[PDB]
Amino acid sequence: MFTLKIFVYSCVAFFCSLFIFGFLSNDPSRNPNR
Amino acid sequence: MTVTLERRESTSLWERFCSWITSTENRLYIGWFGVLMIPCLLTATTVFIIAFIAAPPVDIDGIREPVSGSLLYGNNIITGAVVPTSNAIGLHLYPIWEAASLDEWLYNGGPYQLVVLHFLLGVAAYMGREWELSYRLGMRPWICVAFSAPVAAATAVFLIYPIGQGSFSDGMPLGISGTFNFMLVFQAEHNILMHPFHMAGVAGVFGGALFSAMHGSLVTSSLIRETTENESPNYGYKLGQEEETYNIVAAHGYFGRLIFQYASFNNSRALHFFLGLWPVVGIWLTSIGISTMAFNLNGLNFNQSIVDSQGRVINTWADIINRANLGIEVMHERNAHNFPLDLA
Amino acid sequence: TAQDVRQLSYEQVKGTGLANRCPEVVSSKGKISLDKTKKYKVVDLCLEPKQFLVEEEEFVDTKLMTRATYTLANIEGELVNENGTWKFIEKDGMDYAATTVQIPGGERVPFLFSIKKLVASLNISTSTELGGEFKVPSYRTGMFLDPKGRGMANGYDMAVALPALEADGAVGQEVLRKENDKVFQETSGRIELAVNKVDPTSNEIGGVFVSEQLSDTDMGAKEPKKLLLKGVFYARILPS
Amino acid sequence: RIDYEGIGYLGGGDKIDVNNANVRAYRKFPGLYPTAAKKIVQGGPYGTPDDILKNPELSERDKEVIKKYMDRFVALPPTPEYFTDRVNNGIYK
Amino acid sequence: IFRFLLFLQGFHNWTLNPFHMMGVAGILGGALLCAIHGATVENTLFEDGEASDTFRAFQSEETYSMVTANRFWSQIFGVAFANKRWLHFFLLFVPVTGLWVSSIGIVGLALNLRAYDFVSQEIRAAEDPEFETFYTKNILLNEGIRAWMAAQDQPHENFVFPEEVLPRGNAL
Amino acid sequence: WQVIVQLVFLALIITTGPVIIVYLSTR
Amino acid sequence: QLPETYNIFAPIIDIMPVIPILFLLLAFVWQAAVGFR
Amino acid sequence: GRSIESTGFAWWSGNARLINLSGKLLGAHVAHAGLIVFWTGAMTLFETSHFIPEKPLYEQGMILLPHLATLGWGVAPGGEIVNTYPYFATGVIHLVSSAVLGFGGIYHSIVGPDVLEDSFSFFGYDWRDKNKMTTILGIHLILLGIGAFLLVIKALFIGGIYDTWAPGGGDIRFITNPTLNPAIIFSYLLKSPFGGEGWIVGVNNMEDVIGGHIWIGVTCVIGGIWHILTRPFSWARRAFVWSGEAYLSYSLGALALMGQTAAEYAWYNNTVYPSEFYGPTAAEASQAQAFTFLVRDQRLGANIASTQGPTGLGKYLMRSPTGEVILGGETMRFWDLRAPWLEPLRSSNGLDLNKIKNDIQPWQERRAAEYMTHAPLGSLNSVGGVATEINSVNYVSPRSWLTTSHFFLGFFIFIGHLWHAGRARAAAAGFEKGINRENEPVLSMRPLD
Ligand code: CLA
Ligand code: CLA
Ligand code: CLA
Ligand code: CLA
Ligand SMILES: CCCCCCCCCCCCCCCC(=O)OC[C@H](COP(=O)(O)OC[C@@H](O)CO)OC(=O)CCCCCCCCCCCCCCC
Ligand SMILES: CC1=C(/C=C/C(C)=C/C=C/C(C)=C/C=C/C=C(C)/C=C/C=C(C)/C=C/C2=C(C)CCCC2(C)C)C(C)(C)CCC1
Ligand SMILES: CC1=C(/C=C/C(C)=C/C=C/C(C)=C/C=C/C=C(C)/C=C/C=C(C)/C=C/C2=C(C)CCCC2(C)C)C(C)(C)CCC1
Ligand SMILES: CC1=C(/C=C/C(C)=C\C=C/C(C)=C/C=C/C=C(C)/C=C/C=C(C)/C=C/C2=C(C)CCCC2(C)C)C(C)(C)CCC1
Ligand code: OEX
Ligand SMILES: [Ca+2]
Ligand SMILES: [Cl-]
Ligand SMILES: [Fe+3]
Repeated sequence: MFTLKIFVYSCVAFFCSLFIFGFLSNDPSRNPNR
Repeated sequence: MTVTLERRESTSLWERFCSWITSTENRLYIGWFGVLMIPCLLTATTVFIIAFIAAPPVDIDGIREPVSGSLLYGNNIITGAVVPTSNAIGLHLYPIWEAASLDEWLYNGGPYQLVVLHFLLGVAAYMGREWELSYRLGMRPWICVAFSAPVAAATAVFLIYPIGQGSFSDGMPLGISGTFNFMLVFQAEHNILMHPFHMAGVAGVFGGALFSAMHGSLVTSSLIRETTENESPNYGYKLGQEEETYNIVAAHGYFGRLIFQYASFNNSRALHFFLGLWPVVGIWLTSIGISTMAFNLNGLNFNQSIVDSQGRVINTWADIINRANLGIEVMHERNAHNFPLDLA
Repeated sequence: TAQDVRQLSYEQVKGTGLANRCPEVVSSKGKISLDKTKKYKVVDLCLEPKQFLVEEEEFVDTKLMTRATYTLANIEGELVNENGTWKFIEKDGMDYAATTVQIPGGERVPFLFSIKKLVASLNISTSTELGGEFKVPSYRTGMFLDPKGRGMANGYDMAVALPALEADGAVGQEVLRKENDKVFQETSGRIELAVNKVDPTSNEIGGVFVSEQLSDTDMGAKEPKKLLLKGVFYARILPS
Repeated sequence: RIDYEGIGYLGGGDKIDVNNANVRAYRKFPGLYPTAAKKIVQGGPYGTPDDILKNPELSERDKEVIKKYMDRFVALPPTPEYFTDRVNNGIYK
Repeated sequence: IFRFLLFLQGFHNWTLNPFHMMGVAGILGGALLCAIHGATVENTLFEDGEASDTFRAFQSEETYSMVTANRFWSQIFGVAFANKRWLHFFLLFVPVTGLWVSSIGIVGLALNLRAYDFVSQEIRAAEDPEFETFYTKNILLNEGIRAWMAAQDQPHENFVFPEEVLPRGNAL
Repeated sequence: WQVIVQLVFLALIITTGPVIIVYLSTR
Repeated sequence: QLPETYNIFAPIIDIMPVIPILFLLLAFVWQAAVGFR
Repeated sequence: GRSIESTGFAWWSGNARLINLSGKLLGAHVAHAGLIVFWTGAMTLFETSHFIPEKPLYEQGMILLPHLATLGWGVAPGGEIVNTYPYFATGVIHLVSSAVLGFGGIYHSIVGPDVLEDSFSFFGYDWRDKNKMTTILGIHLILLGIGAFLLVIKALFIGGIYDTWAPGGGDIRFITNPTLNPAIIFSYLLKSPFGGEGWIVGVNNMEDVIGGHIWIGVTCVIGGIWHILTRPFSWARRAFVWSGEAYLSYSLGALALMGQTAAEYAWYNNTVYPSEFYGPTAAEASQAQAFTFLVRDQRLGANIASTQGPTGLGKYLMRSPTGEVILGGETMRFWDLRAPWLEPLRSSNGLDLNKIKNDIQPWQERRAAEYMTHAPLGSLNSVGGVATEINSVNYVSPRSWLTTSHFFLGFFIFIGHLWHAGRARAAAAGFEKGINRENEPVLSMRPLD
């Protein structure tokens, strides 16, 4: 049960980090008028 | 130096990743909001399917009386559902790793909580995703607002109402019959029919269907002859063409003669704005109604409002609907109540 | 651990799971005096199961479904020496707990862990042992209703969803008689505690308990199963 | 159960089954509720109605009122179905 | 009208009727189509003016980009419209069909030919007092509705239900 | 008699708005 | 209640909180007076 | 410009004409603040005017007076409203100030200059000027910190605040030793929002409240100084949209979140929202019913710790999933409740059965009766009770009004956030007015299949 918690925590932290740092990578520049 | 910082970062690995994520060349767009959406909706979907088919009965009202919701336990499509988590748990977070076993988890209704949370997350991310693709394709960004209405409804019945009532066991069951149950109990305890916001919602959906049928019939009526007899008139339109496929003036004229001249729209942009606006506002209001009734600000109460000179009550239709409400109230969850007032 | 629990606050215990655990006695020496002339009273009786065995056609191990809501506590009784033999007569307290286990195969076995109306003869030192018989009421009571609105003290008296069945003379809904005639079935499991720790200064006893008992019958619709609970107990001796 | 012979002695009749009826029934006879009814239930069951008066912790007021309504009582065999709910039987209004 | 509603629920189990379900599909689907078409057209508009007020900037030329819309919904939802004529017919068809179907249902109820029960679950529940679904729960709800309102809603019948025969749960 | 006072005050405020608008509409 | 002095100012206060709403409405009046709305 | 031709916006979207007009925009903000303070004063005087001495606040439809009473004005031990004059004082002050802010508003809106960048340089700004914006942000942050310290000062030195947990019933108390320990405060911050946890809504003592405001005061002041004397880093400059509408959208999201949080505070918390003034919570009322009938039936001679309900669970007393002794029935969901009238009966393992049998006080029974009979349930037309209840009691709990209204507000404010954020992006990139017929992106893309 603890290992499952570790797994899920790893996944959540992973995708959350990708989300946050992803949207910080100059997202307004990602448009067809650039 | 203005608003947007127009600049790049030179074929880096992380930049390549960001490029692929935000790629508009993918068959299905996978933005950052999709980086949230895809795993959430996948987990939610897997657990939902598996549970809807093979999950053991769930003690929804915490009174040690498990309700059967899966197909392999005597349900059909109409009666099958994912039973809401136990009232003994309330609003406590109940992940699998907080249970002693998967069996316990299944008994207390963990699947429901998991599915609901993941679904709400993934659907919010779906909304954000609609915005995102709109931005990537150089569109106007207000489709996600329109979609914000249904998200609000889902959030109302799966999260806010459990919060106001103090238990996820009051959340809407993931199933047809369960949904009907939710509706009936809700009527008994909030008199939602007599709530003006629900009336607004009914106006939104009835009106939405009305305007859908109306717009559809009007445009279909004024289609320009581009096709042979007995052939599908749809073949008279080609994807990407610039020429309009119907006589807008003829439609406006018809509508103008149907009611009166100034009742009709001339601006198609205005018309479609209205088409988008009416049901979205309706649903917005109904969602708010479900949440605010989630904090027990119930529908209008006209029970015994009319009295005669002597002081005797003269019933109205509100009193009859109150009789039905009473029926549902006294009959629902027969073994759950120990005290005369239902405050939870 | 009783002093430890006394020192702990509610916010320190709430959620930890300690609230369902029985206190321990850190002493295996000394004896509690018992004048066969004066009357006594066992107070703060707390059993805490650990093992739940359900017999199959030998006892097999199960899985707890209802979490930490199974331990009996604050149960109250008279300790009176009758004709020389020592008798404990249970009265008040939290002397029952509805708990559900799961046997292999998936079948849920609900039962009412009861110690009500316990009469237990005593055979107080670390060799003292407590053994005895007890009443287990019906799992549901009179006002309880089945999914079709049938119960003991209230509800429908027939299968109301089948009016065409209840429409002819003789038979009848006589078939469904077994499910239309709700019965309050008092049974008996039978316990057997067994001490092991005695603190003479604080007059506290504790040690092992075994209990046997009988279990849920769905208001007389199904046959009960034998259940087996293996645990620790705690109590205090207080003069009358 | 489907059939119960002593239903009328549960509050809706002229007489009260002391062994099974709820405390509310004793509201039928002035003086009995709540104290006398409480002591009566707490002291049950009884082989005969008169055994009520054999109960210690009964005041003289209690015994007086109880005699009166002694002519009003019956002692049917105690059935746990109703016996368990002698104080709270899930009925309010 | 609210009374008529709760009446048909309590007496006919109208929510359980598949024709009504098709009706609900028709209405909710209609509102969905209205909203999504409106929003899509409004957000795929061509810049035919300089003002932020895009309403004033409106001919045989399409005022919105069908191709862009198609692309958007294809990448979001997996499937998109491509034919304007088929689209407008579709959002004609869905709600109208809804109405017709529900009407079939109502005729059914005119003859009390209801979709009230699932005999399998009623038999199972009759034999097995531990078996419960949301269907049976709603059946109980219907029974409550019917009693209590029966006395007030049909005064000409002179229905007299003593408070001891009225179905209800504990405490309530 | 309090109701009349309330309705008079109400009338004065309510009218206060449009009067300012009309006054400035002349100039 | 209100202090005995300012007692006489009870009805006016009853209308006091309804004033912001009026301001909202006033906007429309203004617009209609101009030529828009 | 005040026309469609001169601005591009119509009379509805009329307010967008003020985006680049610093003067008139400032006028709009000041006038609006004037409206807020106006309502505060007027409504406070209304509540003081309609108040009746010998009735609880929550029976009279008061939402402002409970705040002042919570702060410790005109309150006797127990929550008795004796002096209703300081309320009148605050109302008057706010009203008159509303006259001042109103004058300033009308001035800067109609009379003064449209652009503050010409005649002035300190009060003028370009939306695209990051430094100026962070400066203003810093100033206002420092102001907020000062306000937090105003609450702290009021509670530490000037009379104190009403403490419902006060040893002797609810009474005003000067917080001698506030909580400055980061472990505790930030333990609130990093805690789950779910049952039994409650995040920051689960604060149950004024020490932690006031200490929290000390921390938030220091944080706001230090942050204000930080933003006044620094410029945004590169990553923030790259990540954010720098325009008025964008900032508006940010503040909108923030205020939506705050709206939801406030609704939850009003609904569950009874420390910052004393039940003596705001009324009981749903949880508190349900628990109050269970308590009430536990007492009634125990007085009728029932051993409640042994009383078996229809289900097999305790009729009056059972266990929580983690072992604690709790009240039975549906209110099993509300076992996380903490109320000053119940905690006397609380032990280490939950409710103390001995204290339940012996030490239940009359005032506790009165509390339970009052609260279960004033549960936050009622209709839109203020008919008290459940939906099936008849017309007799005119009552809707202040908690319901506050929570529902602020959910409404928070919700629509979130909608506004989506709207303005989207339009901010579209306007920044340059396609908020439609798709370029000569530069349609899709036409420059490879087809999907
Ligand atoms: C911090 C608050 C805030 C601020 C400063 C703004 C500011 C602005 N908004 Mg905005 N907005 C907000 C919150 C806010 N919004 C919220 C919460 C929503 C979601 C509902 C929106 C949705 C929104 C839309 C959809 C649009 C704007 C637009 C605009 C711009 C022009 C607004 C205008 O002329 O109003 C004009 C005011 C009116 C026409 C009055 C309408 C009154 C509403 C419909 C009724 C509200 C009911 C009310 C509570 C009481 C009922 C009355 C009853 C008593 C009789 C301006 C920059 C426009 C824009 O993008 O231009 C750039 C635009 O199209 N807003
Ligand atoms: C935070 C806001 C808030 C809250 C929680 C309350 C709460 C309360 N007020 Mg109060 N009030 C407020 C703001 C608020 N008020 C404002 C702004 C004013 C100035 C007009 C007043 C003036 C006022 C008076 C004069 C009185 C109260 C009274 C009351 C009490 C009874 C309320 C009642 O019957 O409501 C009635 C509720 C409604 C009519 C519902 C309103 C409908 C909403 C706005 C939706 C409609 C908008 C629409 C859907 C928007 C379209 C969406 C679009 C964007 C698409 C209650 C404690 C009464 C009392 O007992 O006090 C002692 C009383 O006499 N209030
Ligand atoms: C150092 C410069 C400075 C200072 C001191 C202020 C101060 C203020 N501005 Mg402001 N502003 C500035 C620069 C500054 N601004 C600039 C450069 C701009 C861009 C043009 C603006 C634009 C602006 C707008 C658009 C608005 C303000 C508002 C406000 C007020 C906030 C009231 C409130 O509720 O806060 C929170 C209040 C508290 C936490 C209570 C305590 C606050 C302090 C301790 C005292 C407050 C007393 C009183 C309100 C005024 C005295 C303040 C002064 C002595 C410092 C406050 C008076 C708002 C307002 O309503 O103005 C009246 C508003 O709408 N400002
Ligand atoms: C008044 C509010 C306010 C506002 C609007 C800003 C605005 C800003 N700050 Mg700032 N700041 C403030 C207060 C504020 N600050 C305070 C009070 C402090 C500390 C005293 C700071 C310290 C600070 C530093 C040190 C820096 C900024 C920076 C910035 C800029 C970048 C913002 C950013 O990327 O955020 C995004 C922020 C995050 C992703 C952080 C995540 C927050 C963590 C995870 C804690 C939250 C968890 C919490 C328990 C759960 C919240 C619940 C919620 C999620 C629902 C921006 C202009 C940066 C900048 O550009 O330099 C000037 C920078 O380096 N700020
Ligand atoms: C990560 C992203 C996840 C996205 C979510 C998944 C979306 C899945 C959508 C599937 C659409 C299937 C369309 C088939 C039919 C099909 O292929 O049509 C294709 C059709 C294309 O139309 P054209 O304009 O090309 O037609 C021109 C001529 O052929 C007309 O005759 O699309 C539409 O008509 C629009 C309506 C689709 C909307 C249909 C919604 C139905 C929802 C599903 C209902 C049942 C669910 C049961 C679940 C148990
Ligand atoms: C911009 C604009 C606008 C708006 C405006 C506004 C919003 C304004 C406001 C204003 C204001 C916000 C004002 C205020 C005022 C206030 C006042 C004027 C006050 C007074 C007070 C008094 C008078 C008091 C008295 C008393 C006392 C002293 C105490 C006792 C009682 C009594 C009552 C006696 C509009 C949209 C319309 C349009 C046009 C432009
Ligand atoms: C007073 C008080 C207290 C305290 C409090 C405090 C101390 C608080 C703090 C708080 C805090 C400290 C908060 C914070 C928050 C944060 C947030 C809320 C964040 C947000 C973020 C964002 C919004 C971002 C976004 C983004 C992304 C994610 C992507 C990229 C881009 C961007 C950047 C946009 C206590 C409890 C003791 C008690 C009660 C009272
Ligand atoms: C503080 C105070 C005061 C002041 C007051 C005030 C400030 C007032 C204001 C008032 C106002 C501020 C008013 C306003 C009003 C407004 C109005 C009255 C408007 C409108 C109405 C209507 C009815 C409209 C309608 C319409 C139009 C025309 C357009 C759209 C459509 C419709 C049809 C909706 C005095 C001196 C008494 C002294 C004592 C205290
Ligand atoms: O859980 Mn589902 O439904 Ca809301 O109310 Mn109380 O809890 Mn139960 O009764 Mn009625
Ligand atoms: Ca031994
Ligand atoms: Cl209950
Ligand atoms: Fe169209």
